[PDB]
Parts: sequence; structure tokens; C-alpha cells
Amino acid sequence: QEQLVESGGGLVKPGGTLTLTCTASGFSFSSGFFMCWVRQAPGKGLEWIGCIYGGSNDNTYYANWAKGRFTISKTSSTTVTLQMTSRTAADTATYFCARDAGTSGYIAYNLWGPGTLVTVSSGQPKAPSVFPLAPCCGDTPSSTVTLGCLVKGYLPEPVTVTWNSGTLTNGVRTFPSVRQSSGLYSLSSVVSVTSSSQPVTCNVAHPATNTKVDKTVAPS
Amino acid sequence: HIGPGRAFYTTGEI
Amino acid sequence: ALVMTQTPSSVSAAVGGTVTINCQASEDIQRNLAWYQQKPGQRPKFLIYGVSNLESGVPSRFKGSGSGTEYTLTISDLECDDAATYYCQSALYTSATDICAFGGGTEVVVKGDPVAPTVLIFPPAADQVATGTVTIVCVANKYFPDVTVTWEVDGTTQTTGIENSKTPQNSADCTYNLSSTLTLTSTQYNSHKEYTCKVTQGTTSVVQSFNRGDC
Repeated sequence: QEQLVESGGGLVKPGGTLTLTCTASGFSFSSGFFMCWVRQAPGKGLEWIGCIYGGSNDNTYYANWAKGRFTISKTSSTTVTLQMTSRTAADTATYFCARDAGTSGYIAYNLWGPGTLVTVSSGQPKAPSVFPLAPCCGDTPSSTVTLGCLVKGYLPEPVTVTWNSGTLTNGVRTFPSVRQSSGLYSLSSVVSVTSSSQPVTCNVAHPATNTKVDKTVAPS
Repeated sequence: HIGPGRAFYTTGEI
Repeated sequence: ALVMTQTPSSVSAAVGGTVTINCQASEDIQRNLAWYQQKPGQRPKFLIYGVSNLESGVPSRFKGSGSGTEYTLTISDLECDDAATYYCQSALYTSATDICAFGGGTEVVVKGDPVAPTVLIFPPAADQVATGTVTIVCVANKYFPDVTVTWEVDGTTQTTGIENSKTPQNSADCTYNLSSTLTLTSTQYNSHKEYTCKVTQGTTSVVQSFNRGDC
């Protein structure tokens, strides 16, 4: 099935320049549709940037505020680029690759990627520390227990967490991150399990530092 | 029915 | 240029009820109106194109209407899976800046069965304290409506060094989850005994504690 995947987001110093890549699978850059970019600052709304035509007339069309800082190009039959120069912290956002299918001559963004996060910042990257979350050792064991991992003190976002290499998904709660005063983010992931359900292992991955941490967690 | 953009989505031009 | 304006910035209704969002266009858009649903953390989901044409898999109870300047999305038989922000989008095909304009978004909150939270407190792992800071994690799991968290160290109200974050409403039962995290220096932490998380839901409270020496 058709799928989009954005690529290239990360840290960038203010004024530095970034190039993001979008990659389509399951369909090809014909004509009759556009490839578009949309950004969304954290908690803020959807803000269109620009499109580019599928037919070989690679017509590029930008929003008023956008041209001169952003540029969209067909880097291959299957990859589209957007290149940007940061200025303000408001350039920090999630960047979405979308497809306007133009169905029946109406606007129709019927395909979206997961988006890639650009962080405008002067700060140094930092990989997270991972600590086990287990109930107090001085408690009495129950037939049922909730364990977890605290993923503390990292930059930039994101971090991803899975349990038992994605084998364990029932009863998993992974909380949205929070920015600390230091500028580093934190989040927790918890999983509820039968006290007999073997070891449980959280898998923490922080691509920006090429890090993966596995922490096997047990009670008390 | 047809939408008021069928020409634009066909050409990429306007 | 073309500006879209979604009117009620937020809105609530019960499961099985009905809610209405409106979106205002600057000019005559001639029914060129798309809707999207976005839950926090996820990409937008295409719902409707051309004021009312349902994309496949989108159930019928999403009624888009309107003409000219005023369009309406009407969600009926509301379900917890509808908890999200909805965006209108339209286009004028004459200028470079009007190929796309998004509305500002409307939050939709769904009221389900009230469920009282279960509270867990997680004392710091044995290796945290040797780093100079200690982070205590408390969770209020699977609850509706919202709760209030309160902290107490040896009986004293704590308000600093606390961050909270709430999971968005669960698609199946509308419930929230909350983590409340308390951070202190290792020296602050070793100078106290009893750490307390207090989660309040109206007239009910659940309180979990540990004593540092025992964990």
C-alpha cells in the first residue's frame, strides 16, 4: 500500500540550514496530484508551506510567508525534498509530507507520513539515562504488577520506547514528553503484567545520538 | 459531481 | 488572503450525542472543503473532501454540510474514538498562497463513564541517587474525568520540581492517564522520609506513599 516517510529532522543551530527528505512507496510521481509540506509547532495548528506538481512541469507553489526560506524539489522519481533555513524557535516543529490527490477537483490530502521533527536550538545533544520503575521493595508482592522505565534527560526529541522488542503491547502506557528547565526532555513508559509474566524489557531508542538502551525490569 | 479545481489538478498550472 | 476560521475552539458532549463545528471561509469556496481528524501524537487523518464526500472507512455519522461561506461538520453518535482536534481546509486556485489554507482547529472532548483512578508511586531506582538528582514518578492510570495531583514530603505540600503529562483520551473508554514526576537533588531527597502522591477526582482521593528507608 502507498506510504510516505519523511527524513532528516533533528537539531539545528539558529540560522543553520536543513534539508528534509520525503520518500513515497507504493505509487509513483505521475501527474494529477501534488506533493506538499505542512508544519505544526508543538501544541499549535496545521500550517501549510508548499506543494510541487507531479507531472514533469515540476511547478512549485509556496505560501506567502514561506518563499525565500523554503524550497521544494523532485530529487528523484520517488523522493521529494524541502530545504529550509532556520531563524527563530518558531521554526521548531513537526514537518509533514502530504499528497493532495485533487480528487474530483476538490482539495484532498489523502496521504500523510508520520512527520519529522526539526529542533532549532543552540544546545548540545544528549542521550537519555534510563532507570527502572518498580514498586517499593518493602511492599508485599501481588499477583499483578506494573513496571516501567524512566527515560530522563535527553535532547533532541524524539525518543521511542517499546517493550520486549515490540512483542509486549497490552497494558503499555507511554506518556508525552516534558521539557525540563535544563532544556532536556523526559518521559516514562509503564506496563502492567502478571507477576508470573517472566522478565520485561523496555527498549529505548534515541536516533539523534544513535543510541538504543535495553533495561530489563523486575519488582522490589 | 465535479469540483472547482479539476482543471488545476490536471495541469498543475493556473 | 483566504483565511479559514473554526468557531468553537473546544467542545464537549457525551457518548452517543452530537456536536457541531463550523468553519468560515473568506470568499466563495464553492464547496471545496476538506476535513481532518488529528489525535495528539499522530498524523492528521483525512475525513472528507468537497464539503461532504466521505473517504472510505470514515463512517456515515460524519455529516459535512455548507455552501458558499458557511460550512459545518456534524459528528453524531459521538464515540470516544472521536476525541481529537478537527481541521477544516480549503483552497483557492488562483494565487501561490491560496493553494492551501488550514483552519485553526477545534478540540472535541468526549464524556464517557466516570472511572476512578488507580494510583502507583515509583520510588527512585537504586542507582539514581548517586547522580545528584532523584526523580520520583507517580501515575494515575485509567480515569475519567480529569484529576488533580498533589504532593507531600513528610506532610508538607510540594509544588516545585513537579512535571505532569496526560495521555490523550483512550479511543475505547475515553479515559486519561497521568504521570506526575517530582525531582530533587540527592541531598534534598535524603533529608526526607515519606513521599506522597495524592490524586483527587472531585470528592474522591487516592493517596500512595513510600518511606525512603524502606525502599
